[PDB]
Parts: sequence; structure tokens; C-alpha cells
Amino acid sequence: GPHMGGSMQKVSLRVTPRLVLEVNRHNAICVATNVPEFYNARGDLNIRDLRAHVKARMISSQFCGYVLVSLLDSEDQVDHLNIFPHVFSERMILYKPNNVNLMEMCALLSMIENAKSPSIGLCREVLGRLTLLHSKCNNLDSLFLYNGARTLLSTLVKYHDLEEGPWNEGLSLFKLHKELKRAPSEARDLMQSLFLTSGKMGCLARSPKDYCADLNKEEDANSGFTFNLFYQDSLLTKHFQCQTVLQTLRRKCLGSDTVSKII
Repeated sequence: GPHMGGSMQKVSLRVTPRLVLEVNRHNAICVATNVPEFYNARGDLNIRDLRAHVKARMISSQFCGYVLVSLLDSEDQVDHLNIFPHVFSERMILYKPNNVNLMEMCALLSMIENAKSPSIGLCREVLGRLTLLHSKCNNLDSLFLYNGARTLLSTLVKYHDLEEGPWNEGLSLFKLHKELKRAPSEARDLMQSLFLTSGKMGCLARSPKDYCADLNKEEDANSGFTFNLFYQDSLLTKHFQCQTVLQTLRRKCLGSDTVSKII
């Protein structure tokens, strides 16, 4: 809570890294992509191929870092963001740590967010790998990334009823989002309007990829840059439908400001 003497103990201001994608550039093209599914049908994690992927990224001439945004739990309304655009822009960074272990933690965050059908086995495997990686870094960035991944995993475990523990409560508004679906209709609609339909970041697009294509068309005739986005629709990637999010993503992925430390 915000530590206000007890009345707001369920209001969470916890900061979690979100919307994590790999950014690559060559020629005048820039692409933001989710990390691939380095696991089998049972959710056994393919550490060998994951590690090889991250090592390839660190030495690649195309790799620009991981794009991510730090969001407060109360800002994250599943498919709407309660945050002003100028605040959101400052929260989004292009992160390129010179450390394979921190890069692997970022890759796992992307994998968590983009998992289509996560299982409890996958969530436990990923958590175990993150615990090991954090134990090898033991710095403030790895703590932030470990805590964030645990929060996101916990959100999936709760939302999808994967446990019939190491989990926290997850993002608080995801719990409300699930619970309201079964509330009586009039109360459901009012509480969704009150607590889960922020307008501060504007309208949502049916097709993020077509919206990004239209952003490219504006400068096509003048040989402008091309930006494209690839991600997997899931509980944790709904914010890529926000048009202002996509405009900010495009600007940040094409911009020059890379940081090597988060905290």
C-alpha cells in the first residue's frame, strides 16, 4: 500500500516491468518482437535454446535491447491504462544491459507475457530459472526483474486457476477484472466503468499490426523508417491495442536513448 495509516492497504503502487519485447534494427527497418516459446508441450523450459538465443542477441549487430515500461499496479487495468501519456512515455525505456543473465531475465519476462496457454508447470519452471538468474546477479536490476516476473506469473496462476506457494496476489486489477465477469449486470457494468475503463491513454485498435502499418505509410513516400510489431495476444499483452501505446513504442524503438541500468 501507499503507507497512509491503514485506510488504503489494498491499493498497490508496486512497480512491474511490462510490455517486454526484443528490438532489432537494420537498414531503415525496426522490429519489436516477443521472445519465442522456448518450452515444450508439458511446460519444460528449454534452457539450452533460451540461453543460446540470448547469447546470440548480445553479440548480434541488429540487437538494440529490450523495450519495456515500468507500470504501477493501480495503473494496469488489463486492457486500459490509468496513466497520462506524458508519464507513460517517461516510463518506457530501451534496456540493453551488458550482462547475459539480466538479458535472459528480460527474455523470460517477454516469454511470460506472450505465453498463449500457460500451464502451472511452465510457471514453476520459469520461476525456478529466474530465481537462479537472480542468485547469480544479486543486484537491483535483477531484484526488480525477479519481483516483476513473480508478479506476472502470479497474475496468470490466479487468473487462469492454474493451481488446484511461491506466488503473490499478482496485479490487483486483474483479480477485479476476473471477479466482475460474474457480478450481476448493472453492478458489473458500473464497477467496470469506475475501475477498469480509464480513458487517459485513449482508444484501442482492432489490429495493432495494421495500426503500425498505417503509421509507416505516412512517411513511405519520403523513405521514412519502417517500424513493425510482432507479439502474441494474451491476458498480459492487451495494452498493445492502445493506439497511444503503439505511437510511443514506435518513437522509443526508433529513438537513440538506450540505458544499461534500470534502477
